[PDB]
Amino acid sequence: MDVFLMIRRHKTTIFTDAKESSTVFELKRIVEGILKRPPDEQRLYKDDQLLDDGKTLGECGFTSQTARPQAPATVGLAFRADDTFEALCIEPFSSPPELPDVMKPQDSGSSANEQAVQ
Amino acid sequence: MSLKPRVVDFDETWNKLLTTIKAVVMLEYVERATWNDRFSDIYALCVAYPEPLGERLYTETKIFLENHVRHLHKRVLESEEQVLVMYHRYWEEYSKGADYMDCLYRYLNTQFIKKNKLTEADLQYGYGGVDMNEPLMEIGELALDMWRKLMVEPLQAILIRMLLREIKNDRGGEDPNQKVIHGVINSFVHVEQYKKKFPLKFYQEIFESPFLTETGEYYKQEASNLLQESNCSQYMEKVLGRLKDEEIRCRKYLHPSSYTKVIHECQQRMVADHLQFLHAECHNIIRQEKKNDMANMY
Amino acid sequence: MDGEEKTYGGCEGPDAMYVKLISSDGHEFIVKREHALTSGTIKAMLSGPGQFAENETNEVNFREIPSHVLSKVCMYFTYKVRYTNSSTEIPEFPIAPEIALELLMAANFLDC
Amino acid sequence: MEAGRPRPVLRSVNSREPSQVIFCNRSPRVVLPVWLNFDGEPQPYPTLPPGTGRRIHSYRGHLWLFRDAGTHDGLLVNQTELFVPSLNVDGQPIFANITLPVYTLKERCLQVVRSLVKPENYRRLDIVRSLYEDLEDHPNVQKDLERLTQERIAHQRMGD
Repeated sequence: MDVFLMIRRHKTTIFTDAKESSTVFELKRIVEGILKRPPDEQRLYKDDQLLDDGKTLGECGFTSQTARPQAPATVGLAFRADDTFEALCIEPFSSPPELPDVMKPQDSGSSANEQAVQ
Repeated sequence: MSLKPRVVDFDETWNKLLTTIKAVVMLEYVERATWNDRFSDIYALCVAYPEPLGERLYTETKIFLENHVRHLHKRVLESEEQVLVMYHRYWEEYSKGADYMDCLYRYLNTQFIKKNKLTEADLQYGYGGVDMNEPLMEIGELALDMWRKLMVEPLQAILIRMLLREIKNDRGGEDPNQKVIHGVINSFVHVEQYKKKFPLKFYQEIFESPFLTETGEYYKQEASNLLQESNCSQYMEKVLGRLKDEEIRCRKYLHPSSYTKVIHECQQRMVADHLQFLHAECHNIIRQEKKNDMANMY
Repeated sequence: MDGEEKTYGGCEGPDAMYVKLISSDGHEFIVKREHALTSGTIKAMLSGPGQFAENETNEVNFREIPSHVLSKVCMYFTYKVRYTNSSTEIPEFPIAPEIALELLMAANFLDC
Repeated sequence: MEAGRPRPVLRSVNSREPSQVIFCNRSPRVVLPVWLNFDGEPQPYPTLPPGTGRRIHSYRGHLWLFRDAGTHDGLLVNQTELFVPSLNVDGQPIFANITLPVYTLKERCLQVVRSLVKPENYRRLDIVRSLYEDLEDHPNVQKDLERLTQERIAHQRMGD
């Protein structure tokens, strides 16, 4: 019945929960309590697609089959200045480092040095 | 800083940390940011290089606490019967501060000291006051251990006796506050070391027993005074009221455990040694009607 | 909108309800207070400083944990709180290999 | 008997009284049951699949612990580290339920990484240095025994 979400815009993420069969509008209300800005200014996007309040979140494809507590779905968020909308732009999370030799599985060794091992 | 193993200098971090630790004790305001920083500080210390800063930091904290609580005891002692008052405020600020430390330290506690000096046990130091380093077990237990030493001092016989002189009066010596009396009394319970059972032994032996005997004498003198001057019918109402005041006082000053002990001596002092006189009165009281007189007897 | 509802339910609520986490590179993570309580270091922060902390002000600063690690930490919280106190099936939890060393140190620090 | 406690602390006692037990593997792992003999030495037994249960003829006072067969990670029996049979009653056989413990996130990650990388290359990974030592400290029954022994002494206290 529940779907687990992350609402993201520009290096901020909110971990939130919402019902599968609830409206896109309901989610804007959750955002208003925490961020303390009106729903009307906000825009919620799914894969850079504008979402309307005639649409519910299960229909957007945020069903519990793809949305998990382990890995949530991403909801895009934009604000408006007044009338004119800013549109999406999410700055990403830093890349995870290069995978080191040690974690790669084994491969053949090398012939012993002449001197003692340091 | 980072999760990855770094190089970290002890002393630069420790001075700033010491400054923060000292604010938390005596309840001067620590900031949110700095509090967060401290958790990171302890972490960086613990992980850095093969040789951990963790153990260096453990000795260092132990010595710094020892000297500080001692020097605060000597400062607290200094006042002329406002000793109890400062002991209460240092204990109250401390209580919250010690809760914060245990919290702050949780990572050190978990990862390091998965073992004590398991293998061997000293009989050279390990119980009672010594200047030798105290066991390697966790922060709360350590805190309780440093505290037990303070109390022994030859100052405790006169001071307790003089403090008691003020308290034994329930009239003609009114009154010491609930906040002040309480502050001393829970400190006496706290200032014992980690035990497997009730701390309360120290409190009963040092404070409770001289307090009880002296409380007896007040009542003994008062009861004889009233018996002589006043008649039977004025004594029973007044002693019932004197008991009513003792319950109120007990509830405010003391620990639950002594509520009963204190009143139990006073009730016994008023009637139970006078009973022979009272038993002789009762027969005339039953012959007359007097509902209230019989009720007070009963 | 429709049918029986409550303001307070639906996980809408003031700033005391949710707690703020700051990364190393300054990325913000907003989680539910109950999630934040799972790690002991964070639990310990929120109990303190805290002689003044009855002001609806909550923050945690990481000077070691960047956002790619920290997100996996948040995911873990959402999962832990949701499955506990039910007998519903609980699947495994994803760990990327690259991230694994860093997720393991951050987990070890966090006391989760 | 002799006064004092002979033998190691964690060991089974040869109590002649039999107890019927059924082991139920409630977890996803292949479970390797271990019986601590009178000597306190761990003895392996045949492994059990995740779906399965098995009948065992134990004795009251015997000690058993359970681990992942491959990994040797800890498992719980009746929500605890050790299982000791007690006398059966009308109760019929005593059940030992092997369940996965809820591992700390850090420990779980260690487990996953350990499976993935050879021990020779723990050091090669670009992770925090302290973790390297942790990775090397794989689960060990003997270590567990030592820990349990110490905990047990703590458990012992004077009576009321």
